[PDB]
Amino acid sequence: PRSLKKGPFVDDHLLKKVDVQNEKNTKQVIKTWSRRSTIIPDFIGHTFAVHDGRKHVPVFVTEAMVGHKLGEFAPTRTFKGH
Amino acid sequence: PIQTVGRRKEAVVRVRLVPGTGQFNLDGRTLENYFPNKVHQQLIKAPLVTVDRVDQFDIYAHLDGGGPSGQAGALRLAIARALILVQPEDRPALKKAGFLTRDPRAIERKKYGLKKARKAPQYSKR
Amino acid sequence: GQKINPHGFRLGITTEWKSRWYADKQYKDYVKEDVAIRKLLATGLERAGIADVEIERTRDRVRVDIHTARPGIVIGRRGTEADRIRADLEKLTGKQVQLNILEVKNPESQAQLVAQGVAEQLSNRVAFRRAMRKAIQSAMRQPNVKGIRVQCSGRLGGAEMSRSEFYREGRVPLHTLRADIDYGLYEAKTTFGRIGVKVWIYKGDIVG
Amino acid sequence: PRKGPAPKRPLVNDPVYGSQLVTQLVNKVLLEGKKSLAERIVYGALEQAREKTGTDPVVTLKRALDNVKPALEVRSRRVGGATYQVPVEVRPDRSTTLALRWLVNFSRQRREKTMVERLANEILDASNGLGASVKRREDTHKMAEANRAFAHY
Amino acid sequence: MDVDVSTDGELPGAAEYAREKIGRLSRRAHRPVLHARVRLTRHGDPAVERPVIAQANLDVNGRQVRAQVEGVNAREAVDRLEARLRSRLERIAEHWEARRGGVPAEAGREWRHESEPARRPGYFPR
Amino acid sequence: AKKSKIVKNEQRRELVQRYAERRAELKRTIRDPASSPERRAAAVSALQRLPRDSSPVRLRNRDVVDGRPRGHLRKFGLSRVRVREMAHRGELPGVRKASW
Amino acid sequence: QKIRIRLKAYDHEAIDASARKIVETVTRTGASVVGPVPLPTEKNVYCVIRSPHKYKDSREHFEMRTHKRLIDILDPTPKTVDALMRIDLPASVDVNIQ
RNA sequence: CUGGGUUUGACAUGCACAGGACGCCGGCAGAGAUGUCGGUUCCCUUGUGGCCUGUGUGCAGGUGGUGCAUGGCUGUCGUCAGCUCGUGUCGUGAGAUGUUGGGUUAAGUCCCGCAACGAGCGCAACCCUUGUCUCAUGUUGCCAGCACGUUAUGGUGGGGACUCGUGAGAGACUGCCGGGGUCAACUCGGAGGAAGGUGGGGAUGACGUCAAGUCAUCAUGCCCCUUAUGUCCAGGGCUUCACACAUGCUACAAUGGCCGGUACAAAGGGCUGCGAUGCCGUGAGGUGGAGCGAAUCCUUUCAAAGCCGGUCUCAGUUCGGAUCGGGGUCUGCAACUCGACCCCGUGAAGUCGGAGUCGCUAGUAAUCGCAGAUCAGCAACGCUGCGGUGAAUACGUUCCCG
Repeated sequence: PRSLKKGPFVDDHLLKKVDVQNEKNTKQVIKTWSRRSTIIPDFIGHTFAVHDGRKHVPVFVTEAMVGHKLGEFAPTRTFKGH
Repeated sequence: PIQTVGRRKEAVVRVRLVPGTGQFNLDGRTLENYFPNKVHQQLIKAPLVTVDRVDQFDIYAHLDGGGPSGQAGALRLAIARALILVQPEDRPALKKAGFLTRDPRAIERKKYGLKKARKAPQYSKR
Repeated sequence: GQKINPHGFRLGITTEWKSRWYADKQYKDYVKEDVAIRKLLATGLERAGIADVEIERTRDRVRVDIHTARPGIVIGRRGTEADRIRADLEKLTGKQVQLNILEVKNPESQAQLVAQGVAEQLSNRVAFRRAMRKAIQSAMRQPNVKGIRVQCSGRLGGAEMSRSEFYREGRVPLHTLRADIDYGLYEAKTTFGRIGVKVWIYKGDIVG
Repeated sequence: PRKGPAPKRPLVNDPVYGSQLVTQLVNKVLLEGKKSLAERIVYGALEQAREKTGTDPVVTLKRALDNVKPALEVRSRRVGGATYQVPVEVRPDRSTTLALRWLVNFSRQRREKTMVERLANEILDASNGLGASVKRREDTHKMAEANRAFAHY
Repeated sequence: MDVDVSTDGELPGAAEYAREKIGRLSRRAHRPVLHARVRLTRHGDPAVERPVIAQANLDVNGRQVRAQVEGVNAREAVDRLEARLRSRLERIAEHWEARRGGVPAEAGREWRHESEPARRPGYFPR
Repeated sequence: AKKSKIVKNEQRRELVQRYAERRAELKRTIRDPASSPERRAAAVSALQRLPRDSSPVRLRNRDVVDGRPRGHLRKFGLSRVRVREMAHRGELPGVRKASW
Repeated sequence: QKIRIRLKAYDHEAIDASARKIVETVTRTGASVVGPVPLPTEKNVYCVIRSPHKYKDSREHFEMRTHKRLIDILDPTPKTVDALMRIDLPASVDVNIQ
């Protein structure tokens, strides 16, 4: 994982997006493209449309998944079996 | 004084022989602190045994390169050369024993395409 | 892959390096500017037979010596060719770049010139047997040449099948290290493709 | 070996026992080039045998060798496009080699919790003629005798 | 018998046909087959009169049997490969029925390489 | 290889010398000492705003003429294919075939 | 005060020629020398694959060998110095003056 | 691959019209490409040159196709000893002879014969390294004899003595002796020598074969795309897994595991790199920077197997380490897909492996560690080298392969 001195990494785009999103206490779906951004306690209620490679899958954040990345919740490869 | 050298597969031995007792001085350590292996000691003292001049030469030696076995072999060649320098007329006895011959056996160079000098990669026909 | 390049086989024994300088930090850029110089001289001059190009460097000044069979063609009577090459060698960031144009004593005894002539004849209309025979006879007519082998391969005569042909005269001991074999390779531009011509010339041996 | 026999390696006499055969034994028990460990194992086994019997270890070791040394051994021979088990006389050097190899292996499959004790026990039982190497010599002699019909070629 | 087919490019149905045709050769082999591989390739150049190339490899109890054929389509290549493999397996048999005519016979009539040499007395017959 | 990619490698190098020389190095000096106040400084965030091409981590040692991206040698800046051909022609001073 | 004269060249005969010519000129100017003390040869080895494609098992080895000679003088009279900076040498050999 | 842009284009050079800016430096929007806004603005010299703008126009650009159109490079039979030519002779001719026969050799190597006489490419030699010695040679390398040393040692003044480093040279040539030999090649043994019979190992690969491999190092004929198969960007993929094959590493243990002490290498690398002493962590590591372009400093003064001592006592174990949970370090804009390493915990299969099959003849196999290239980091157990310890066996060509 990322070293502690650098702190968590979040892209500026969705950062400013969630800051303007929570300033008026209304949480609409946010369409995003940085799967590498960590979950911050400022996302607890916001619903992210994180990219997959083809489309965007809704991700509704909770307290449990804080500290992970938006990428773990958009599974890329699809496998159904042989 | 007299000084000769012995070389055995990357081990170099400088020997300084004086006519004292059978004290073995190898870089300030004795024959027991050094070379703690009886076979190595016998290999060391074989020229003295065949020349029967055991315990009448104080030996000072400089050791560098190689491992214990190579150092022992180079040291034995060194005492053989020193003895041939001290008393020439014993050359038959040492030479027929082979102690006057430098051993030209070195690590074979590793070759490309082979894992080792001669070991070849496993080949599957199927 | 049958035969190694004869020049590289005897690089430290008989033949000599074509570039002479020393660099420790600036080896890479020295090589870059050297290959730029060589390619620029290659494209710029093609009428006169360019046999060899030497490069010498010492700090700011750069000394380039080249051998041609027709020095007058590459040199300007008022220096026009000299002016052009000097200016476009300054453009190569060589700082002070200085040239010695030279001329080879025996054009037919030099492998590169022989290959260039054979390929030039091959390009327009000439049958390859004529070219090889003429080159071989002209080379053996020279006094110091002890043996020449000429070989070019490709779609010879515009045929659909690639072929390899070669003739030899005298002695060509490629395996002998002290023997000096002058090696020349140059590619013939034909309407049906590319024909590559190799020439080996053996002139005695040098014992150092 | 297509162009003739190859020369043999003249290995040296042992320093602390002065016999050729103990050196042959240490080279037989040698693994991965760890010669020091091999000599330690062999010397420990010889000293254990000396302690148990009370006499020289070399003499009892030689007795074990003669007890396990084979004389008739069987090799497959193809004569006239057919293969059979033909009993063949064994040269002294090969008999010694086979005896030592049998001793070392059958000691390696003993159950005395340590290689030194296994080897000492195997040499002692071969000296008294009860070891598994002695048995193996019995079976190889039995097989050589049972195929005596093919000894003519 | 199980066969794995490693085709390339475009050869629809070639894998199944090759599998079914080759798997029928197990009974012809007189020893168990440990592995069996088939490869189908096509020549890119339209100038080739027989573009499709089929290769096979069978491990007949350690004995390697292989063949290679050319055809104008997958079916013809597979069939010719089957024919060649059958011929090779016939020539490999090595069981007794396949080597009964080569074993030396009679006592003095006929000679072969492995024929039993005649026994000769020490003295000339006279 | 491809002319566009040969060129783009050079463009990265001129970008690197322009930016990584001081801009993308002072921020690293800020982040090194835990004593230095990095968190409010946003030296991480400021250095994110810089172009990716500033970072030398995006560079690629290609053959100086050929453009070959693999089998490169740092001593000569040349591909393994080109080094073999020019050494054989006696173009690199003090280079020859080996034996030992 | 003495200064170190350091030679590094890829060619043995060239650096030996320069060393002897340099001791000749400094002895002409009347200076005490130590002689061309030999130094260990530096060997840089590279291994390359012959073929452009595949065929990894076939490799070709190259080296570059650098020879070093050490020249040390004494009594640095200005005439020897002025001679030292007025020497022409083959481009292959470099000189380090310290 | 999905999506977002772009077209004389991401990049060249030439014909034109208009210029004084191109170009940067910051703001905003955007995932970015990019777009927009704010600030700075060419030197020639009167004809225009350098820059770009657009408008264009030739054109660029293709890791697009065909290695059965090719060059170049390479593998392979095979480092096997063979492949040919000139003249002559025989035959209607394809062709033969020479190149076959006897002997001999690693060898078409050589000798004797011979309708053949010679020659060329091959063999061998010339090149490198290694094993012995002589002369030269003393720093950053040695230190035997001398002095200063303080524990820290060639550390220091000094010295060529011995190594060592690198230059030159000598030395193996059946040179000599004895015996077989056609008195010929050649062969067996002995002396001398460091080395004896191409000393050991390299580099070197004949004519050709297999339309062998490579239009993806590069070049290239022909065909095809050209508002795209060119070109820019973000994300993803090349890491997907019911299986099959192949090359390796680690094991299944006592010839061993763990703990403590302790001895010996070679080779190589290092400038925006190696990085020491010290301090802080348990440990990856962090801070810090001595000295080094390096026979000097750093890679520790360099190793591990080894030796000594203690413990474990034959068990799925103090074996084995996979898998998994938690916690961290470093590189990098960024370790989710998808890095390495560290700590604690977890503790799978595995009891020496069927048919079958592989490598190796001596410093070899086996085993142990070290280094380098690529490289910000690493999937490295891979590859290329280096040294340490170091065996067994070869009766002999009937069988298998070439």
